Amino acid sequence: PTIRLQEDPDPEDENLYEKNPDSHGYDKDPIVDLWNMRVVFFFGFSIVLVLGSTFVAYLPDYRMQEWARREAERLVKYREANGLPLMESNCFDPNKIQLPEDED
Amino acid sequence: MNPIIYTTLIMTVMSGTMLVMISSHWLLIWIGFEMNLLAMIPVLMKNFNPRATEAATKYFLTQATASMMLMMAIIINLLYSGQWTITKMFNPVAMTMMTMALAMKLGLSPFHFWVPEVTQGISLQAGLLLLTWQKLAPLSVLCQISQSINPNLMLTMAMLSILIGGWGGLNQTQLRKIMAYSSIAHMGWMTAVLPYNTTMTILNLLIYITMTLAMFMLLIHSSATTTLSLSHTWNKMPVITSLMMVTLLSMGGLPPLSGFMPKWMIIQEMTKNESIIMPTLMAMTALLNLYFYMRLAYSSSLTMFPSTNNMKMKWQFEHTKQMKLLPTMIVLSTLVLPMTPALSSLN
Amino acid sequence: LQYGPLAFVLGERTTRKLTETSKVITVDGNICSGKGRLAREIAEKLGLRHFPEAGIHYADSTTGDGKPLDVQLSGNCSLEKFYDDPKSNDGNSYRLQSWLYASRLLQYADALEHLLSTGQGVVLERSIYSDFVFLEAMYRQGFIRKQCVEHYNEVKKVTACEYLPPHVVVYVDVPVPEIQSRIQKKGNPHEMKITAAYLQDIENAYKKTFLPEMSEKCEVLQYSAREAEDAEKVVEDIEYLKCDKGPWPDQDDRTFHRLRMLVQNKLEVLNYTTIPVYLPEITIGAHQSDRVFQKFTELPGRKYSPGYNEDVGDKWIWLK
Amino acid sequence: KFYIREPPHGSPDWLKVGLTLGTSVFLWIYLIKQHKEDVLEYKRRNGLE
Amino acid sequence: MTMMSGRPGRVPLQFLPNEARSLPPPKLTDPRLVYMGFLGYCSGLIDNAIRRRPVVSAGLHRQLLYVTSFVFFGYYLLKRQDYMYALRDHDMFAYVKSHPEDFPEKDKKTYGEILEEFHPVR
Amino acid sequence: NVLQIVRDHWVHILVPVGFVFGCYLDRRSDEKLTAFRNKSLLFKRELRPNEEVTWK
Amino acid sequence: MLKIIIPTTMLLPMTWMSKHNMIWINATVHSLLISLISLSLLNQLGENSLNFSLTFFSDSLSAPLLVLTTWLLPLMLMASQSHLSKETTTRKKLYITMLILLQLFLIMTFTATELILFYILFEATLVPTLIIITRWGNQTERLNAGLYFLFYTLAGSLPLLVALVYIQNTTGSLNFLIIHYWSHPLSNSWSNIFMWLACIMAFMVKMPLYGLHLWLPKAHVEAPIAGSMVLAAVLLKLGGYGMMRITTILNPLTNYMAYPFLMLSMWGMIMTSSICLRQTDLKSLIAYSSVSHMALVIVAIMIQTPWSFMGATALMIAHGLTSSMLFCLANTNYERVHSRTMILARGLQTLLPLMATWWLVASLTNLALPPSINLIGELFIITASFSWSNITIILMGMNMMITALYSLYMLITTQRGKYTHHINNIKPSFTRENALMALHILPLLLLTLNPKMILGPLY
Amino acid sequence: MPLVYMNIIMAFAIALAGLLMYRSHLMSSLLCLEGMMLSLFIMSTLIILNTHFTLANMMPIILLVFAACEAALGLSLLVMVSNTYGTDYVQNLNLLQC
Amino acid sequence: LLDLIWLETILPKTTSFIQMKMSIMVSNQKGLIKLYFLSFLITIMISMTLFNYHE
Ligand SMILES: CCCCCCCCCCCCCCCCCC(=O)OC[C@H](COP(=O)([O-])OCC(O)COP(=O)([O-])OC[C@@H](COC(=O)CCCCCCCCCCCCCCCCC)OC(=O)CCCCCCCCCCCCCCCCC)OC(=O)CCCCCCCCCCCCCCCCC
Ligand SMILES: CCCCCCCCCCCCCCCCC[C@@H](O)O[C@H](CO[C@H](O)CCCCCCCCCCCCCCC)COP(=O)(O)OCC[N+](C)(C)C
Ligand SMILES: CCCCCCCCCCCCCCCCC[C@@H](O)O[C@H](CO[C@H](O)CCCCCCCCCCCCCCC)COP(=O)(O)OCC[N+](C)(C)C
Ligand SMILES: CCCCCCCCCCCCCCCCC[C@@H](O)O[C@H](CO[C@H](O)CCCCCCCCCCCCCCC)COP(=O)(O)OCC[N+](C)(C)C
Ligand SMILES: Nc1ncnc2c1ncn2[C@@H]1O[C@H](COP(=O)(O)OP(=O)(O)O)[C@@H](O)[C@H]1O
Repeated sequence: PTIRLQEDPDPEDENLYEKNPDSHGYDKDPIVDLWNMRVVFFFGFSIVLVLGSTFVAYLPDYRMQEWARREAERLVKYREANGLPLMESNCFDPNKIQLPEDED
Repeated sequence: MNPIIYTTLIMTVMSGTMLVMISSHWLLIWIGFEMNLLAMIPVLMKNFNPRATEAATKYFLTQATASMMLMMAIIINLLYSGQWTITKMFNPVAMTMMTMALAMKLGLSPFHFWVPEVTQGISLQAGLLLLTWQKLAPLSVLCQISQSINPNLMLTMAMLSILIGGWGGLNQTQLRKIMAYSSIAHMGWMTAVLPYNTTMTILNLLIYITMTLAMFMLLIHSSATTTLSLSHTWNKMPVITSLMMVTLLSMGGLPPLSGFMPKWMIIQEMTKNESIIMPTLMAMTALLNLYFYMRLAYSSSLTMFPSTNNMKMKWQFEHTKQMKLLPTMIVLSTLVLPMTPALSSLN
Repeated sequence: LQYGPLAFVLGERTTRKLTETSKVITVDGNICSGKGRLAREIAEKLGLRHFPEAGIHYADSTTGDGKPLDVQLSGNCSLEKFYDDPKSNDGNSYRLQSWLYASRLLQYADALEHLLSTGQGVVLERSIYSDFVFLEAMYRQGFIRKQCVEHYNEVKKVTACEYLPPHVVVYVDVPVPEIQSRIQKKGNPHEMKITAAYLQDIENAYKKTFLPEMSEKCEVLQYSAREAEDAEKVVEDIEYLKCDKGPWPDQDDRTFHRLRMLVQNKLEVLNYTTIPVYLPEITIGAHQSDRVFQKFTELPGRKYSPGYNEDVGDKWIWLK
Repeated sequence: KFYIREPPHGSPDWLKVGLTLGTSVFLWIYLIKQHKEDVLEYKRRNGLE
Repeated sequence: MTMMSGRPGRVPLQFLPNEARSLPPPKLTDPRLVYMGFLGYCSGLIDNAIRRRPVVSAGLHRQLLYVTSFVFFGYYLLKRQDYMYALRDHDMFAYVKSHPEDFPEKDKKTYGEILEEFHPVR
Repeated sequence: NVLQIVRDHWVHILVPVGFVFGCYLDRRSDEKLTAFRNKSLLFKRELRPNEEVTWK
Repeated sequence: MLKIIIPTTMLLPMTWMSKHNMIWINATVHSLLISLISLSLLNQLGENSLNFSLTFFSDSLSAPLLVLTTWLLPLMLMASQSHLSKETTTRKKLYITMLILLQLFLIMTFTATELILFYILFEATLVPTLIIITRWGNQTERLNAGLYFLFYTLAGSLPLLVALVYIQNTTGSLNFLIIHYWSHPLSNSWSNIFMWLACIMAFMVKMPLYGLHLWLPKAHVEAPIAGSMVLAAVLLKLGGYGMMRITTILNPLTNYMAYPFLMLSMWGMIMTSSICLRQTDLKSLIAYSSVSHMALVIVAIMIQTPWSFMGATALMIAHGLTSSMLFCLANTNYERVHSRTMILARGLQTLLPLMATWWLVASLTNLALPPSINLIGELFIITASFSWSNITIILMGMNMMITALYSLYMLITTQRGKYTHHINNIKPSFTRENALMALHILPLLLLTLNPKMILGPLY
Repeated sequence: MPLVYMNIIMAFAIALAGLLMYRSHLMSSLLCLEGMMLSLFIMSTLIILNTHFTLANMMPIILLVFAACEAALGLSLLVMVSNTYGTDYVQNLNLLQC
Repeated sequence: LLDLIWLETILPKTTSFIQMKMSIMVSNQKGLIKLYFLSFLITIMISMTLFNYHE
C-alpha cells in the first residue's frame, strides 16, 4: 500500500465564533457558555476580589502594632521623666545570670 | 491434568510449607522442603512444552542442590552440639552453609540466575505461585535463626540482590522476566533488615505479596506476556490499564502509595542502628526498579499504541472467568499507607 | 452452574453424551456451488444443527442482539469492493481475509461448544482448515503481499492446532466454466468481475492441498454436481463410514475437558488473532482506534455487561 | 432483546442477594454486641462505674 | 531480631490475650475504622468497574458487604494494635523502674547558669 | 417539577456541607487540647460569677 | 484547618457526579468559594503561629502560599477547558481529579507540623504532576520531560528521608515547634557536613539551583498549560518553604557551607538571564526567567537575615503570579498558531490590542517595576546581600539590566513590528482569556497596596 | 574429630563440586546428587552411633526415602528432556536466558 | 556549551550510560546451567573463606 498504518486525518480546528458570533470562548453550547461566563465573572470579580480585599483591609490588628506603639510611648514617657536611659544594652538582669567562676 | 490431581498437588505444596513453618525439628523442616519441591515440580509443567520442561529441570537442580547443603549444615550443627531444635545454630561453619543454602532457595544474588529463567519458562499462574508462595518457608527459617546470622554475608547478598534486580530489570521486554527481577530486588530488601528486626521482614513480605498478586492477576486478566501485547489492552479494557499503572507506581515506592511503607520502615529501623550508608545506597538503587516500572506505565497506560483490526471482534465479548480477590488486592496494594501503625500487630 | 473444574470433579463427563451421531461435518466447495443446500439437507436428514457460512457479521449475530452493526465498527472490510478493486492500496483484501478467518475460528468454537455440551452433531459450510484456499487464490493473483501470507500462516499455526478436525469432509465438485455460467445467471453485479483464473486458483488449492491433507485425518466424500442434488443418497453414504482413523477416537474425558474449557471463553479463542505484528493492511492508528472504540461504546446495548444496560430495558440493576 | 439467555435475568438472584444482606446484618449486629460487652468489661475491670 | 516473640506468658496463636480486655475498646466512630470502611467502599467500586457494571449503582448488597467486612476486620486489627502498644509501654516502664542505675535523674540547670556559645550571623 | 432540578443540581451542596463538617471537626479537635485552659502564667484569671470556662 | 481540606475532598465527588456539561462550571464556582474561605488564614499573630491541632499549623510564611494555591486552581480550570473540548467526559473528569488531588497535597504540605508528614506530602505532589505532563502533553518529548522531572527530584529527596529519620532517632522528635525550641548548634565534622548536604540538596533541586535545573525547561515546556501554571507558580516554592523551615537546625554550619551554593546562584543567575536573550522558543524563555528569579530566592535564603527572608517570601509570591500570567499569555498565541517559535507570529498588537496591554503589564512586572511586590522582594534581597558583602551589587546590578533587556525583547518581538502576512487565522480574544489575564494581574497590584501580607513571619 | 569424619566430609565436598561442574551428560550430575545423599547418610549414621542417641537411629532411613523421591524426580525430568531432544545433554536446555 | 552539553553530560547522560552498560553486562547470559553453576561454586568457596573463616 506504500502506507504504514490506518489513521484518521488530522482535522482542522473549530472556530467557536462561526456557530456563535458572540461566543465568550467557554463552550460550544451558547447557554452553558453564557452561564460559565456569568459564574466566572460573578464569583471571581464580585465575590472573591472585592469582598476579599475589603475583608483583608479591615482585618483586626492581631499583629499588635498599635499595642506595641502605645506600650513604647508609655515606656519612653516613664524613662524620660525619671532620668533613666531610654534603652538598656542588656535585656536580661545580670542578677539572674551566673557567669562561670574562673576565666583563667 | 486432572483437576483433582492438581488440587492434591497444590495442597501438598502448601502442606510442605506449613510443615516447615510449624516444625521444631530440623529433620521435619528438611522434610517439608522436600515435600514442597516434589509437589511443585509437576505444577510448573502443567502446560507441557519444551520451555516448561527446561524450567522445571533448572528449578529441580537448583533446589536439590540447596536442600543437600541444608542437610549438610544441619548434620554439622548436630555433630558440634547434639541438638535437633531450630535455634541459634551453635556452629559458625554450619551457619554459613545454612545461609548459603537458604539464599539459593530464595534466589538471592549471587545465586539469582534461575529465577528469571524459570519465571519466563512457565505460565502466569505458575509464576504467581513461584514468586509468592515459595518465599514463605526459607524466609520463616531465616527469621527463626536471625540472631546467629552473620550480618556481613547477609547484607552483602541483600545489596547484591538489589543491584542485580535493578540492572537486570532495566533490559527486559518480557513481563515475566521483569517480574522475576523485581522479585529479586524485593528479596534483597527483605533480607537487608532481617538481622535487625524480623517484624519489618514480615511487613515487607506481606506488602510485596499483595502487590505481586495484584500485578499477576491483572496480567492474567489481560492475556499479555510481552510489552507489545500489553500495549493493546487500552483498546479493550482501559480500566485494567489504569489500575495496572497505579499498581506499577506503588511497586516503585512513590508516596503516598502503600509500596513506600516497607522501604520507609526499613530505613528507619536501619538508622535506629548506626547503619547510615546502606539504606542510602538501597534507595538510590531502587530508583532503577522505579525506572523500568515507569517505562512499562508509559507503554501500557500513559500513551496509546497502534492496534489491529481484529480487536473489533474482541470488543463484542466479555471476560468469562472473574477473579474475586483482585479489587481487594488492588486496594491493599495502593491505599494502605495511612494504616501504617497497624504493623505493631505483626510482632 | 458455569462449566468448570468443579462440574468435572462431580458428575459431568463428555464421553457419555457422544451417541454415534456427533460427527462434525463440513461441506466444502468452490464459489457459487450449491454446498449450502446440501449442508442444510444433510443436517435435516441426520438431525444435526446447521451452521450457515460465517460472513463478515457472524460475530454480531451471537452477541447483544443478533442484528448486524455498522461495517466501521465491525469488520472494517468489504466483500463488494474486493471484487470491484482487488488491488486496492488500502489493504482491503487481506483485512477481509483476516477478519473472515477470525469469524470462522469463532464459528468453529461455537459449533464445538454446542456439540460437547449437548452431544448433538453440527454441519458447517467451510472451516478454518478450508479458509486458506481463498488466501492462496489472492496471493497467486497478486491481490495480497507475501508478508500478509506469512502473518496468516502464523495466526493459523497458533490457532487451528488446538481443536479437533471434522469427522467427515464433504466436497462438491463443479467445473470452472459451469461456475462462471452460474455466476452470470445469478445477477449480482459484483461477482461478474470474478476472473476465471481466480476460480481456477481456488480449485487448484482445494484439490491439491486441502483434500490430500484432509484425507489423512479422515476419508473425504467427494461428489460431482449432478450427484449432490440427491441428498438422501449422500446422507445414506455418510451413515456407512468407518471412523476409527483420526484423532477423534483417541479422546478421553480429560482432553474433552480441556477442549470444552477452551471452546467457551471466546476471548481465549480469539487471543492470538490480534498479535502485535504490524502489517499496514491491518494496523490501525491510535487516534482512529480511540475514535472507533468510543463510537462502539455508545451503541444502545454495549456500554456495560449484558444484564446491566438499563437503556435497553434492564431492570433491578441495583440488586444484580 | 438479547440473542441468548444471559443467565442473570431481569430479576436479581434472590438467594445470593438474601445471603449477602443477611451476612452484612449479622456482622453488624455481632460487632455492635461485641463492642458493648467490651465496653462493659473494660468499665468493670478498671472500676469506673 | 524479634523483640516480642518470646515474652513470658505469651499464648502461641491467641491474637487477643485476656489481658487486652482491660483496655478501652476503640470507638465505633474511630477515624481509622472509617478509613477501613472507605477502603471497603473503594474495593466495591473497583469491583463494579472491573466487571463492566455501572460503578456507583450496580450492586448495593455487594458494596454493603465490602464495607461491613472491612470494618469488621479493622475493629479487631485496631484492638490488637492498641494492645501491643500498651504492652510495649508497660514493659518499658517496668524496666526503667527496675534498673534505676541506668536511668539517672541528674540535677536541673537553668539557662542562667548554662554557658551557650553565641554564633553571630553576619 | 423540582425532581429534575434537584437531580440536576444536588452536587451543589457537597462543598458547603464539607465546609460546615470541617468547622465542626475543628471545634471537636479544639475540644481535646484544653489541658491548660485558664492555667497559663500570662492569662490566668479568676472566673466571672456566671461563666464556666474562659474559652471553648 | 479541616474547614479548607474537607471542601476539596468534596470537590472530588462533586466533579465525578456532575452532568457531562457542567463539570467546568461546578469546579470553577466551588474552587473560587474555597479560595474565599482560605482568605481567612491571613489573620496572623505577631509572636507565634496558629496551632490548629497536633497535625496542622499556619504560619505567616505558609498562609500566602495556601491562598496562592487555592486561587491558582480556578485559573487552571479556566485555562484548561479550551484545549480539552474534544476530550471525552471521563478523561476530562480525570484531568480535574488530578488538579484537585494536586491542590489537596499542596494544601496539606504547607501546614504539616512534622517534617516526615511534610516530606510525604511534598513527595506525593509528584504523581499528579507526572501523570498530567506525560498523559496530556502535546509532543513526544513529554515522556523524557516526565522522566527528567521525576528522577532529578527523587535523587535529591531520598537522602533527605534518611537524614530525617536519623534526626528523629537522635533528638526524639520531628515536630517543628519542638525542633525550633530545642535547637542545638551543629559542630564542624564530616558527619555534620553530610547531614547538612542531605537536608539541603532536595530543596536545592526543587528551586532549582543552577546546574541542577535541566529538568525544568523540559518539564515546563512539554506540559499542558495548567501543568506549567502549577509547576511555575507553586511547586517551585516548595523548595524555598522547605529550606526556610529546615535551616533552623543547620546553624552555625551554614555560615560556610553556603558558599558554593551562593556562587552558583549568583553566576547562574547571570547565565540564565543571558540564555534568555537567545531563545527561539517562547516558553523556554519564561522557564529560564523562573530559574533566574529562583536563584535570587536561593541567595536570600542562604544569607539568613530577616530582610532576606522577607524578600524571599515577597519574591516567591510575586513570581508565582507573574510566571503563571506569562505562561497563559504564551499559550493563547500557541492555541492560535499551533507553534511555540517566537518570531513566527509578529505585530500582534495590531491584531489584538487588549492582549498587547496584558503582555505589557506582565512584562513590566517581570522586570520589577516599582512599586510592584516583585521589586519589593528584589530590593530587600539586594539590600541584604549588600550588607552581606558590598561586591554583590555588581552581580545583582548586571542581573537587573539583563532582565529588563530580555523582558522587553520578548515584548517587542511578539507585539511590535509587522504582522506575518501568511497567518490569517488570528481570531479576536475570547472573554475567557481576558478574564484569565485580569484575574492574574489585579491581585498583584492589590497586594502592592498592602505588602505586609506577603512579607513572611520576620515582619 | 577423627580421620573418618574428615574423609566423609571430603567425600561430600567432592560430590558437591562434581555436581557444580557439568560436563555433557545430565545423568552424571544426578549420580553426583545420589553421592551427596550417600555421604550425608554415612555421616549422620556415624554421629548417631557414636553418641548412642537411640531415637535418632531412624532419621537416616527417612533421608534414604526422600533421596529415592529426589532421584525418581530427576529421572522423570531426564526422560522428558531426552524425549524432546534425543539426548540428555545440558547444552540443549538453553531456550530461556537471563 | 554549558546548558545543552556539559551540564547534560555530567549528571544525567553519565548516569544513563552507566546504568545501560551495567544492565547489558548483568542481563546478557546464555542460559547455560554449566556456567552459572560454576559461578555458584566460586561463590560458595569465596563465602566460606571471606566471611566464614572470620568469626
Ligand atoms: C487523599 C484524600 C482522599 C482521596 C482517596 C484516593 C482517591 C479516590 C479513591 C480512589 C478509588 C475510588 C474509585 C475506585 C473506582 C474507580 C474506577 C473507575 O473506572 O471509575 C470510573 C467511574 C465512571 O464509570 P461509570 O460512571 O459507570 O460510566 C462511565 C464509563 O465507565 C466510562 O469508563 P471507561 O472505562 O470507558 O473510561 C476509560 C478510562 C477509565 O479509567 C479510569 O476511570 C481510571 C480510574 C482508576 C482508579 C484509581 C486506581 C485505584 C485507586 C488508587 C488511587 C491513588 C490515589 C493517591 C494519589 C496517586 C494518584 C494516582 O480510562 C482512561 O480514560 C485512561 C486515562 C489515563 C489516565 C491515567 C490516570 C488513572 C489513575 C488516576 C487515579 C486517581 C484517583 C481516582 C480517580 C477517580 C476515579 C473515578 O467513575 C465513577 O463514576 C465513580 C467515582 C465517584 C464515586 C465516589 C462518589 C461517592 C458518592 C457521592 C457522595 C459523597 C459522600 C460525601 C459524604 C457527605 C454527605 C453529602
Ligand atoms: C479599567 C479602568 C482602570 C482605571 C480606572 C480606575 C478608577 C479608580 C479605581 C482605582 C483605585 C486607586 C487605588 C488607591 C488606593 C486606595 C485604597 C487604599 O486606601 O486601601 C488600602 C487597603 O487595601 C487592602 O488592604 C489591600 C487589598 C488586599 C489584596 C488581597 C487580594 C484578594 C485575594 C485574591 C486572590 C489572592 C492571590 C494572591 C495570593 C497571595 C489601604 O490599606 P490600609 O493602610 O490598611 O487602610 C487603613 C485603614 N483601615 C486599616 C482601617 C482599613
Ligand atoms: C498490603 C496490605 C497487607 C494486608 C495483609 C493481609 C490482610 C488480610 C489477612 C487477614 C489476617 C487473618 C489472621 C488473623 C486470624 C487469627 C490468627 C492469629 O492467631 O494469628 C496471630 C498473629 O496475628 C497476625 O500476625 C495479625 C495479622 C494482621 C496483619 C495486618 C498488618 C499489616 C501492617 C499495616 C498495613 C495496614 C493493613 C490494613 C488491612 C486492610 C498469632 O500470633 P503469633 O503466632 O504469636 O505470631 C507468629 C509470628 N511470630 C511469632 C514470628 C511473631
Ligand atoms: C553541578 C551542581 C551540583 C550542586 C553543587 C553541590 C555543592 C557541594 C560542595 C560541598 C561544599 C563543601 C564540602 C566540604 C566542606 C569543606 C571542603 C574542603 O575542601 O575544605 C577543606 C577540606 O580539606 C581538604 O579539602 C579535604 C577534602 C578533600 C577531598 C574532597 C573531594 C573534593 C574534590 C571535588 C569533587 C566534586 C564534588 C561534587 C560532585 C559533583 C577544609 O579543611 P579541613 O579543616 O581539613 O576540613 C573541614 C572538616 N573538618 C573540620 C571535620 C576537619
Ligand atoms: N473465505 C472467503 N474469502 C473470500 N470470499 C469468500 C469467502 N467465503 C465466501 N466468500 C464469497 O462469498 C460468495 C458466496 O459464497 P458461497 O458460500 O461460495 O456461495 P453460497 O451462498 O451459494 O453458499 C462468494 O462471492 C464467495 O466468493
